[PDB]
Amino acid sequence: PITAYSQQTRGLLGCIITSLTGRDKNQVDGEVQVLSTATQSFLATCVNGVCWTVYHGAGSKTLAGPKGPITQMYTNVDQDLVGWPAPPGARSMTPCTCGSSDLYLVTRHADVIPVRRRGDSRGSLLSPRPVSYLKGSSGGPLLCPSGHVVGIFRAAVCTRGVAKAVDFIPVESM
Amino acid sequence: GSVVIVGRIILS
Ligand SMILES: [Zn+2]
Repeated sequence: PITAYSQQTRGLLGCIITSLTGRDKNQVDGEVQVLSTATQSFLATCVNGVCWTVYHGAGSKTLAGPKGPITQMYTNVDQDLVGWPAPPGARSMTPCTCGSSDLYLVTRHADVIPVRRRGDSRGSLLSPRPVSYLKGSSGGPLLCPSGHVVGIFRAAVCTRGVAKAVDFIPVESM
Repeated sequence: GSVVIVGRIILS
């Protein structure tokens, strides 16, 4: 019942240029943004006018925006969460407000995979996945059945390259 | 060095 597709907006050259000029003049759209740096790439999720992502990918960097570089409005190293004021065009999603344990993890590759809520910040995968299928999907949203944000994907628990559960930042903090 | 949007994902 929840479905997603991706749309690319830049390649390497544009990406490197934009990092130095801190000025992304492309159209913004969508609920989840595919973010990149020099070293690594990952996701951001817009909730209540704020692009949220993970510190272990974004660090304390600005987000290249239309008017110029955007400072982080929120920065927590421990809980591995950072937020920028969302640029104009982003479609801001909304928190859960229902408590369903039936979750959906949206990946980097616009794949929606079933997740069982187990703890306050934990959920198990119903079908184990290769770790490479999940890599780069940090900051991707965990959705409730009606497609509201339960949390943001942070880390996975693995055994020999196959992930059997996910840890996420719960939405309440945001 | 700024983080850059290199794509988006649209949900429904
Ligand atoms: Zn809900």
